[PDB]
Amino acid sequence: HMTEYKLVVVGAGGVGKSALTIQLIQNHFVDEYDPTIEDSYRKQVVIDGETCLLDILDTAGQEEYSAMRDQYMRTGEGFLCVFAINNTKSFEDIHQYREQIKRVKDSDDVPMVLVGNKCDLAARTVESRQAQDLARSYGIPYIETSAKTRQGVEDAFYTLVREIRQH
Amino acid sequence: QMRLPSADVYRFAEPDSEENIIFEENMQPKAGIPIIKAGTVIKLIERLTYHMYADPNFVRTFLTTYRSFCKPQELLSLIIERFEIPEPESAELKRFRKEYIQPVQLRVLNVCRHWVEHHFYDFERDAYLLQRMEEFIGTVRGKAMKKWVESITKIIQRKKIASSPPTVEWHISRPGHIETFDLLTLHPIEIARQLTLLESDLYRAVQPSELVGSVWTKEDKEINSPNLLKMIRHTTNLTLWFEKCIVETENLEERVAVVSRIIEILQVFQELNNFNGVLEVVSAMNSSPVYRLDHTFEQIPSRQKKILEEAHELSEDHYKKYLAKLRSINPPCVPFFGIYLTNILKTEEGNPEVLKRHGKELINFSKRRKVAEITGEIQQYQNQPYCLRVESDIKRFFENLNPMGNSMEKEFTDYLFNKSLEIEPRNPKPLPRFPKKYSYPLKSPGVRPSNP
Ligand SMILES: Brc1ccc(CN2CCCC2)cc1
Ligand SMILES: Brc1ccc2cc[nH]c2c1
Repeated sequence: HMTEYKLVVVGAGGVGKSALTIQLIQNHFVDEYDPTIEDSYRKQVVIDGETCLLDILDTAGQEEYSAMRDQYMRTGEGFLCVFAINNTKSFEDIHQYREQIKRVKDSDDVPMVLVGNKCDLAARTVESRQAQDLARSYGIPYIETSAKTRQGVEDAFYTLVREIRQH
Repeated sequence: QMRLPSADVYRFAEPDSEENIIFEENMQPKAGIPIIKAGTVIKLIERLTYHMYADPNFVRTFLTTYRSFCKPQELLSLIIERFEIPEPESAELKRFRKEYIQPVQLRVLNVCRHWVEHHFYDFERDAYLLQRMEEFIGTVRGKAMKKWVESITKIIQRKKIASSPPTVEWHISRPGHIETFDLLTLHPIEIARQLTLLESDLYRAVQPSELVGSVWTKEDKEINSPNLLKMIRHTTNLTLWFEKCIVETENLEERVAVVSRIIEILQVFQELNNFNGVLEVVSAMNSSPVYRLDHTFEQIPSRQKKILEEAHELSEDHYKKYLAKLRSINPPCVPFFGIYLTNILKTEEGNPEVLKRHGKELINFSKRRKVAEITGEIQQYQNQPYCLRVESDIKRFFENLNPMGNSMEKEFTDYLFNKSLEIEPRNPKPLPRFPKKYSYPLKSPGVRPSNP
């Protein structure tokens, strides 16, 4: 049996956080997505030579069901904490998400990555140095991704798997 | 083959090509019609009012999702343009009137009828759109169309105006004694029934206008998705109320009674097909302040542990068991809305608005069909109501629940967690004891009705 990594995407709604996972799963030259099937949230990958399966939970659209976060978070081994580089409130919310993951997993050391997502051509309000300083204060990696080009997407997820393997 | 006018005098006469319309490989299952994948707005309007056949699925899909690629004002103009068929520059002319003009003209009137009947919100929100629709409908002349023109006018005016259920169960609280109503004093069967009625009505009030274009996630969500948001907030509120009930009962024996009663309410939600109610309970049990209460869980009867565990398992593996179980039941039910919300959002975000063929932009209609399929599934569970009597005082109690009070989310959430730590400290701190808070008996009347 190959290793299966249960990953959870968390972050503010309304800022295109869903693009991260959709871009990962859908083939690099395919744009036809159906979220109502198994293959839409599962992907077999080779990372550092070791083949594995990534099971990704993204509840984008369910942000108002705030009392269901703990339930959703407890399913994960690793977390992608996503904010939009054009939405400072989504960046400021990260601290709350991380603290909630730590409370749910009952651990101060939970495999986690910070992801700054460039979700449109609106102006950047969060400088890479701000996010790099925040990620450093938490002791975690920071990865920036582009929703249009797929740049950084694989690096974000693969870095998280490495964070789990090196836990 | 017929002779239609030139594209210079009539845009809908332009022939089909790879540059203006594309299809899926399959056909409509019950109708034998091709499935349009993409096309220009002109071609989508042409097929919305096609002369060869009626296409109710396409009309329904189109009218539910067109606002992402065409404005109401622009659609009305396009259909008024479609209706005004010029005669081409006798036998050929008499056939054109019976095989092209009469069918197309009747198809635009049918679209007008469906628009006003099922999507009147466009007219409520833009009184000039309605003025123009009535101006147009007033100009339509013909004995064939008088019937359809009259019916539309009747809908506009209507739209412009705007056996025995079981015996209500009572436990410690008696009818009218609203001051004593609480989790352990109201009958668990009646809590579940009255919550199912509230939650069914909330579910049934959500319209596709609140979902198409992912508008419940946008800055104007309070304007555009008010009924959906009320529904999610009721749900969130009940979860928090259950968690509050648990962690504020400091005495272990009393807290075990509280949890056991919530599991009974869950068991009745399962009987009633209230999956929203079920997941409200599962969410409270999986919350940080409750999930860690091991001394409470251990004291729960084995049958109730298994009831809860099976409910919990419905959410596992991306709602695999929940989804199978929802497909197997028949109405009335109260689905969990969250799955639909995620599916609609991801369909819209994971698919392009336009496809390009030979440098020409085609509206991606299949993306819209996929969203209309999800909204159709929501609607199929909104038709059937429950055969349950409303108890106006219990209903009002649950409507006015406010476990958070004036506190903000974090403040209340931290208070619940600190109460959890107090009542059952982290190991190796021993378990304290706490005095009883209930002056009435904790024994449940069970989940089976008291009278036949
Ligand atoms: Br009350 C209550 C306390 C604890 C839990 C979660 N447990 C995890 C393993 C068995 C159940 C649920 C309810
Ligand atoms: Br809620 C809940 C979560 C996990 C388990 C395992 C057994 N019973 C459960 C209830």
